[PDB]
Amino acid sequence: AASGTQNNVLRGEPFIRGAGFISGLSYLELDNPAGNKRRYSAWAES
Amino acid sequence: RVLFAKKTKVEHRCTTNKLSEKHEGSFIQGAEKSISLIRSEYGAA
Repeated sequence: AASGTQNNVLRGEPFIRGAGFISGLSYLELDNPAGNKRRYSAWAES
Repeated sequence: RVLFAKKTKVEHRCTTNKLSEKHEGSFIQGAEKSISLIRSEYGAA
């Protein structure tokens, strides 16, 4: 008899306060923990 | 046997026991962080 249990839960809540570009950094957190350099520069310009 | 009378008795018994336990595992952990500041908005890259 063999039994295996797998359980992994990872949740992120980015806060990017760039009015329209604020949602980009929040949506990019899905599977991408590191922030995009180009997206970060765009948010800084915003 | 003495002489008619004959007697013979044979006995045999063996035992064996073995135990083998092996456990090997490794755990590693490493954390790295950074902090910086920059004193236009283009330089934020």
